[PDB]
Amino acid sequence: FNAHLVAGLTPIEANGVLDFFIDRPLGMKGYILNLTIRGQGVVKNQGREFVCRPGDILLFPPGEIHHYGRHPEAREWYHQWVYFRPRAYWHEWLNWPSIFANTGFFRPDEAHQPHFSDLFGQIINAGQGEGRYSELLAINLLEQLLLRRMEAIN
Amino acid sequence: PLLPGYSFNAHLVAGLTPIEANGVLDFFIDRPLGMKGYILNLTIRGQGVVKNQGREFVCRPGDILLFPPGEIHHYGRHPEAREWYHQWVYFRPRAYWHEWLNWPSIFANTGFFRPDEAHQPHFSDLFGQIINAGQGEGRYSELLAINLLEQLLLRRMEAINESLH
Repeated sequence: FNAHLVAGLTPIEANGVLDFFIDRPLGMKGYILNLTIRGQGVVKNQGREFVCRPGDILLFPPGEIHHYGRHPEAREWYHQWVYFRPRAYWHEWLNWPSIFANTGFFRPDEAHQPHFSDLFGQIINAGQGEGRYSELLAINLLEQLLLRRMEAIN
Repeated sequence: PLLPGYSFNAHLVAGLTPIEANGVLDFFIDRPLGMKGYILNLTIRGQGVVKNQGREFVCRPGDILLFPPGEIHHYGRHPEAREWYHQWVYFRPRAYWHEWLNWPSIFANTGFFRPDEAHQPHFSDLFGQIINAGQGEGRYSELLAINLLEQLLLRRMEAINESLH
């Protein structure tokens, strides 16, 4: 199984078996990009909270605190994630402005939201494909997403 | 630095050559010692003739050719053709691309890839994006072009990987 990029969808339903905030103080070894597709969510970090709506991409550097879950007034919090080990030269494009601590955040303007959510959607599919070149495609597409953000931020 | 006088890009440059019969561009290009970087060439309209030591080959719309460093370049509009519009991209590959740059040759070490009738639009379309980004003035256009080129090469590996024969 993959040793570079993994992805998937976590559909949180109210009172479902997955309806609960996840918490890992020691973060993780790899990075994580989070995109909220259905409903709302909320991240936490030492008392501080942030609500993520549809079309929001959150970045979680290695070791960063992971504490988020569905928003109590949201019927659900569906989000797509991508766990990865970036390429050496990718770091410059991973310096996102953090809502707090070192948790990057990016909210595409109303006009770019469609493209980004879609590219991200392709990354998820590539990441879950069985094809021998599936992972390399997801990696490539992830890189495109990053690169697109850099130019999108002008 | 990749191509002095055309662009400032040091890694990837690209352009379009709309050769029309009897026009300013209606002439053959001859490079007996090739070029330092790689070249990918896509015919989008008309026909061309690729020559290499007494041998010829007729490239058609959708045909992508690969000319590696030092390989000989000798091509131009096919005489029986009204024109020959082709898009090209000159570049220095990233180190890990080489496994995906060893294409089947039509002769010598001149690569060749004619996509499936069903994949033609996707490759030709992706090839254009690379062109547009490779010529972009944006701070990250060259980088995006390199990314798109990497995509194209991967799509080809993936495509060959499951086609038949």
